Amino acid sequence: TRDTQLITVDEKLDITTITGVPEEHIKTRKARIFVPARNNMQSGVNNTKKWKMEFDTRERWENPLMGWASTADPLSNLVLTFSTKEDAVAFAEKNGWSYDVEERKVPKPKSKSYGANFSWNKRTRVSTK
Amino acid sequence: EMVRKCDPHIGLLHRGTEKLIEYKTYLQALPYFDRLDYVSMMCNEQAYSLAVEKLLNIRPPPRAQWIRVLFGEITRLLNHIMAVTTHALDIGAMTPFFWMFEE
Amino acid sequence: AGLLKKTTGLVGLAVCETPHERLKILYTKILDVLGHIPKNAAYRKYTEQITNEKLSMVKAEPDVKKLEERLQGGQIEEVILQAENELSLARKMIQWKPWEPLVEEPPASQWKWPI
Amino acid sequence: ASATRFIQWLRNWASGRDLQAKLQLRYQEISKRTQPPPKLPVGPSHKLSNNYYCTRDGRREAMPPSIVMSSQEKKAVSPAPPIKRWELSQDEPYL
Amino acid sequence: SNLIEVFVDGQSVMVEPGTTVLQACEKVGMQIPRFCYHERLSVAGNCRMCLVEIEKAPKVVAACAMPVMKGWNILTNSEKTKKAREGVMEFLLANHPLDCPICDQGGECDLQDQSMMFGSDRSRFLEGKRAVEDKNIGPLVKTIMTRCIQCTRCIRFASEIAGVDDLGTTGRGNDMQVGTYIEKMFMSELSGNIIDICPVGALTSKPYAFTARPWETRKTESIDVMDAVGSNIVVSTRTGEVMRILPRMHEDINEEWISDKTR
Amino acid sequence: TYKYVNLREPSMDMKSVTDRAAQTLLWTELIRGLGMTLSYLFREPATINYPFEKGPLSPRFRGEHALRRYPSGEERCIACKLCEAVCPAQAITIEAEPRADGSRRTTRYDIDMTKCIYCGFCQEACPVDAIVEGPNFEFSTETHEELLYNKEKLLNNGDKWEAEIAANIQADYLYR
Amino acid sequence: EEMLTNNRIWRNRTVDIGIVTAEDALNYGFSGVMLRGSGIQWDLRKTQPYDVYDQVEFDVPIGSRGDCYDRYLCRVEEMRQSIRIISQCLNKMPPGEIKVDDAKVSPPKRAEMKTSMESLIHHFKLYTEGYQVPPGATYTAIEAPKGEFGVYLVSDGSSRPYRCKIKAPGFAHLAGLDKMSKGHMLADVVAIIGTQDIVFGEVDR
Amino acid sequence: GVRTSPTGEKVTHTGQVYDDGDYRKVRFVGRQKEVNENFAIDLIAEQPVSQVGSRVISCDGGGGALGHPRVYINLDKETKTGTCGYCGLQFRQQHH
Amino acid sequence: DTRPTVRPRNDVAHKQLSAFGEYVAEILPKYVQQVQVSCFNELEICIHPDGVIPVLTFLRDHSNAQFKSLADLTAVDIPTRQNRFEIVYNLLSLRFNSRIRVKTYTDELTPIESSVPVYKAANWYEREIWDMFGVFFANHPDLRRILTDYGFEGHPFRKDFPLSGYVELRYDDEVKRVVAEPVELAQEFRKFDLNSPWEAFPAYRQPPE
Amino acid sequence: STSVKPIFSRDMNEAKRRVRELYRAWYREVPNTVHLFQLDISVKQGRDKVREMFKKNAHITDPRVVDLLVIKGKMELEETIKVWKQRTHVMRFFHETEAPRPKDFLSKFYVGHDP
Ligand SMILES: CCCCCCCCCCCCCCCCCC(=O)OC[C@H](COP(=O)([O-])OCC[N+](C)(C)C)OC(=O)CCCCCCCCCCCCCCCCC
Ligand SMILES: CCCCCCCCCCCCCCCCCC(=O)OC[C@H](COP(=O)(O)OCCN)OC(=O)CCCCCCCCCCCCCCCCC
Ligand code: SF4
Ligand code: SF4
Ligand code: SF4
Ligand code: SF4
Ligand code: FES
Ligand SMILES: [K+]
Ligand SMILES: [Zn+2]
Repeated sequence: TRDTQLITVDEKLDITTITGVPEEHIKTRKARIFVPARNNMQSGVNNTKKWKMEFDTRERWENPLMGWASTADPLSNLVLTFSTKEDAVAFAEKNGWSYDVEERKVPKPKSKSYGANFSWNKRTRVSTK
Repeated sequence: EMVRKCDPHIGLLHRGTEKLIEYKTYLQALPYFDRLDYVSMMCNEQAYSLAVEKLLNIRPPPRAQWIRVLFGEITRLLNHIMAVTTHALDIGAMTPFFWMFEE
Repeated sequence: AGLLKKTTGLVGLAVCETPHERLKILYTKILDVLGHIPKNAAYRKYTEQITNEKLSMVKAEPDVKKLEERLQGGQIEEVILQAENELSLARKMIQWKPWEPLVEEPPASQWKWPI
Repeated sequence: ASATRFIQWLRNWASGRDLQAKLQLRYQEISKRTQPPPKLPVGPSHKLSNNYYCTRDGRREAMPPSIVMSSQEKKAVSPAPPIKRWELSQDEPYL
Repeated sequence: SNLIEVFVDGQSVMVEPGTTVLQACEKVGMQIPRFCYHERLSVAGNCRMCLVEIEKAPKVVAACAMPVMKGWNILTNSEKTKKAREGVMEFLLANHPLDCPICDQGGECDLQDQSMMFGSDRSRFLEGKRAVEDKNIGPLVKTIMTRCIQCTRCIRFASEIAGVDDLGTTGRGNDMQVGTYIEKMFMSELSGNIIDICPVGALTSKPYAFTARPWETRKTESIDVMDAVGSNIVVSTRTGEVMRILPRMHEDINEEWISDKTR
Repeated sequence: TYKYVNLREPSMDMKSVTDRAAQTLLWTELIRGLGMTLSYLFREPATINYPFEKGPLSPRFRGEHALRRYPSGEERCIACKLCEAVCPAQAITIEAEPRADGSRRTTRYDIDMTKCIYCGFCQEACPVDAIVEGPNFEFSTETHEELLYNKEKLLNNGDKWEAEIAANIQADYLYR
Repeated sequence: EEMLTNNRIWRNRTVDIGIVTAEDALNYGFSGVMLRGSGIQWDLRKTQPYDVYDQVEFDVPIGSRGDCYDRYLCRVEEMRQSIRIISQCLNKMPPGEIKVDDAKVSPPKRAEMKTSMESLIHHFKLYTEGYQVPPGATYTAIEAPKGEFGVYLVSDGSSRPYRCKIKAPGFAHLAGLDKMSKGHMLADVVAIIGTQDIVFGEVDR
Repeated sequence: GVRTSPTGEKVTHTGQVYDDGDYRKVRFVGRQKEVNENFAIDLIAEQPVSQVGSRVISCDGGGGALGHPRVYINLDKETKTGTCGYCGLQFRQQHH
Repeated sequence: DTRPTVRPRNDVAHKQLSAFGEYVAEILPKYVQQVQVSCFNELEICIHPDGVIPVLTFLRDHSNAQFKSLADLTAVDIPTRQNRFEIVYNLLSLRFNSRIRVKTYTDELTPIESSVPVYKAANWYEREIWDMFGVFFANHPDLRRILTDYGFEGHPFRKDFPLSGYVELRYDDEVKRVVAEPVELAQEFRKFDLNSPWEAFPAYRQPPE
Repeated sequence: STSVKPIFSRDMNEAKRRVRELYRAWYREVPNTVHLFQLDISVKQGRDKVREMFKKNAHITDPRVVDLLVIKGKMELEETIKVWKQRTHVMRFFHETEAPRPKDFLSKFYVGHDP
């Protein structure tokens, strides 16, 4: 079908030598693959649906002139979005980044009952409505 | 003086507009478009606005569409004055540049 | 037949002295090349259909201006060039064999947007 | 506009036009720099009734692309009807 | 076995008896709007923002309180449902104050966001707005009760989670006021949590007041060391400075609460 | 509709051929070009006498930034940070804290005038007409550091140009 | 025109300089005056109108030689047609609002922003977060002064664009500078650059 | 109000000043420290408290659409005056 | 289509493009993987990477396509995909006053055949894709950086390339030339989390994971 | 799975030939580069730098990655031979203005927090 004369390459994919990233920011960084925690000030859950990859925080110092926050870390604002955990781990492995993976924390199903607010002999009865 | 090969090297004004736009909101990205063809500013804005409106599935009101055409054609005068007179300036004719740049 | 046009209006597109005779040649050559494509290939069925439609118009209209209004392809010199391109395309479809089944399906989520 | 009659004649003749009719320098024919205040109108959605947003919500009427074909004697067609030929201008066909 | 089939927009989902319409919609990825329902508090059913249409029924039902019945088709995006959310949001914003620039909740406010997604885009309220006097309840929680939407989350939290029956509702009708009535301090080791559950800027952090906006903070997911429980926290930083500490959900350690010392 | 710009056939009668012969030999169409530049020599030039005369501007002109006050002297800015969020260039840095009287006010309001693109989005987004772009445009400096405005510099600009700034907002706020 | 059109020195510098065939122009990606100078009848204002260009009347200039002189005549004649359109826009200007009356896309008027709760919320969100754009990718083009200017804008459902590819018409034109300069001198390449109407803000982006 | 630190440097309305040993004071040698002399905290305090007869008062900052978003201030408390969160003007209810 | 603020639909063009999409998929089943038409009437043909030259040649030369103009050619980087790159061809037909979009895919190491033989316009668009994404085009007449500086390492338009890069230039008086050093920013770019935690568009809700 | 389309080389043995061919081109070019650009380095320093660059990727075993490295290396060579690069671009391989950063744990400990 695919008449292209393919070859065989039985080694793990690795593109660290062709991505142009300096050695300092490959072997010393620590990627963090995680599903962002819900912002506790809001009840919305639309920002907890994709996996992110962020890097370890590094020093920020005050600019002597204006007091602005300065950085020497080129990857400080880098956030990558991935559809699944396996996709994120694949991207980190081929770039030569050491990574920590945190399994998604999903809310457990809860048994809600408006009627329990007015129980005859249980402590779920509320004193105010 | 015969030209055997032309090899334009560009990127001496490459600033990463397309990568910077990815860090802006759709409104924050609009002023980038005045600075692409900086002789046809309001025409670049219109192309961007037509694209976002198309994805937004909204329609600008009739009076805005007439202003945009009106300033679309004033902008075409700005660009063609720049194009023709500088084209003539590089060919040795400098007087028309001054007459039309007062327009 | 009509008077010969002095120009086509398109730079580099020379006027054709014999538009009808040249069109009959190119369409006939196309239908011969399409005979080497398998009978069920959609390219053959569609390309023969449209080629026959244009060939009939060429045979049923001696006036060039009136022929142009029927073919709806601009100047008659543009229609000849498109015949030359279609013939070149058919000669290349045989080598490519696009009528064969899909070479390879994409990965599971290749065309899924958003991600 | 302060040119003497003689200089007006000389410059009109040297160019072949009546320049005074169309001067490229502006004069009191321009608008006043102070203008009366406006009172701009309101849009079609400025209503107190029969104006629910779900009946004019453009963004929420957009849909995902409709899949025509997916790999997961019929007549031939073109992307659209062939373009109609332009007609020569009657205002000024030849420049 | 005991699961009952219900339909969300026609899609079938199998749920346990006693599951609410809101919970059934969660199993298909649809989040119903809410202001008073919290999954860790008792059901209240008084904001009406979760009203949703049930096919073949004329009255919209409260999604947070109505149990699903076998065979129901929940229409989470119908015209009747969408007009209910616009009517309720219109009532919520009628007396709400125009404090958004001066309000700490701006940018992370459920009333703001759900007003963009489910409410209308303009006002037709031509009267004067209500204004309530503030109520001091301690040095940690700032109180600006003109922004309160009478959702009673703080009342239910203080009574069920904290165990302190000091917050209530005094008044009636449009003059109903949340507070302590008497001049009292809501002092507890869990008191700071009413800032997070309050959907609006009526309850805010006093130490954090005016210092930052939500969108400019970086969220570093860390751990707490004030005690030995190990509560999971989020540390908000802004240009190299710690701005506040927020809870991070962990179902097995702290859920979405942290102690006041940790906060 | 289209038109031809250079599709014309010249006449071939002896009078038209001689007319073109006279044009070739006597440079008639070049003499005509001289006559057009001679006309300009006798027109009034369009130059203005800067700095004694200034090019016309409008109340919408977007110049140097300024922080305004209420008529009582209180700062209009209440540290909402809408300007900082909408600034395309991220030229605005803001910090805020409760003031000694409990007011929501800023402790830092910096505009890097070398990042700014003078677009006016900040004054559009300000809900209290606090940050505005004034009418000043003649504020060149001899050093880079002088273009990093802080809050004191912005309040001084507002107190300097308030008389003009207020009159320009009065002339254009109904269009906003 | 008195200075340039019939000037023999100007015609020497531009006639038969940088000839491009109609077939080559299409394949090299040219647009605008670069196509119309070779005789191709194409203009997006008439074939794919946008805004209210179908409510105005104007003529599209067409070249015959495909050289720098026909493209100069096309540009000078397009300036005349722009005045023709401006006359029609000054007379057909209608009354009404100037931005879409949907406050989840366009910000409300400042008077309403300071009086209405819904208007302040939308002003706040439209200037901090922006308006979310439904997912999807579009290619939208206009007849810009220099040619076909378009953007391939990709949205992912959020308030920030995912991808924004810009199609600068001069990028394709400049790519053709090597073909159009064949057989010419140094002074002619100076003329060919100006006929393509290149600005490097768009070519380089 | 504008006051000078012991070393002579002026203090801004935000309370900022350089310590006697801070090397950053070198930037002001041969130049001046820009300080706004109209402290807004003092000027607002000079405005009189407005007496009103209603339990609820509205402030738009004055000037209509040229002020700030209209907010409504509750004046039920007698111990303190209601203050506008936008512009700092104070209101008091007549005879409670 | 009487609603002032809503964009009217053109269902005549939607049917025509849908009909022509099937037409192409019937003629090139070896390469066509998915066809779709958007709600604003833009036809997309998604093909296998092997079909770049056959598909584009058919769309340029077939009498019922005549897409003689390559409007634009660009890449989009989607890291979560196995093939992270998405090569997009935007074609214009002057004969039929229509537009079509052809899309394929590739990764860091798999080449894609150069379309210069089909469209002379693709010469620089493929240089830009290589320069800005690192996608190699086989048999390109001359492939090299077009936008980035000489000696520039990396591909800026990849999603994992930092916004400010890794190096920056200044002038050093000791060596009397412009040098390149690791990037340090006086003010770090301030990352804003603008996404709202509430779903905006129910029509695009993806099935739960 | 594991069957991939090659770029230039079907195996490492074929790929290494292109590496050696590229090395010979760079080796013969350094004398010209040190001459045209008027660099104040020696032909030995330049050829040592070329060796340093090649040994930096001596651990690669994927032929495709090697093919891209040769492709990128040939682009670098083309930029240098045609003097598209300037003296500043050719001296960026030597980092003359970068102060030597610490390597041992103690030196890194004293100056900052980075690993
Ligand atoms: C009846 C008896 C029979 C014999 C009678 C004969 C009488 C007539 C005698 C012949 C008249 C010839 C006039 C001179 C012609 C020379 C010019 C020429 O060759 O034309 C063709 C040339 C070239 O014309 P061309 O470019 O169109 O090409 C001509 C040849 N073909 C068309 C075949 C290619 O024209 C020029 O010389 C251009 C001039 C250069 C621009 C100079 C700037 C203009 C300056 C204008 C001001 C001049 C002021 C001069 C006065 C100064 C006073 C001190
Ligand atoms: C009347 C003006 C007298 C004063 C002019 C003084 C200047 C002389 C230099 C300019 C040349 C003009 C003199 C030539 C004769 C012109 C009159 C003439 O030719 O008769 C008019 C007649 C009408 O022309 P028509 O019929 O419409 O079309 C031409 C068809 N042969 O045309 C004809 O049909 C007759 C045949 C035309 C062909 C004859 C060859 C003409 C060209 C020869 C070169 C003339 C110039 C030689 C001198 C050069 C130096 C200036
Ligand atoms: S609670 Fe929300 S809507 Fe109300 S003022 Fe505060 S930010 Fe605005
Ligand atoms: S103060 Fe907040 S949590 Fe309590 S009832 Fe009011 S809005 Fe709800
Ligand atoms: S004018 Fe524009 S770029 Fe300048 S500070 Fe204001 S928002 Fe930022
Ligand atoms: S200047 Fe205006 S928009 Fe900016 S922080 Fe102050 S009040 Fe907000
Ligand atoms: S969330 Fe159901 S009524 Fe409040
Ligand atoms: K809150
Ligand atoms: Zn006020």
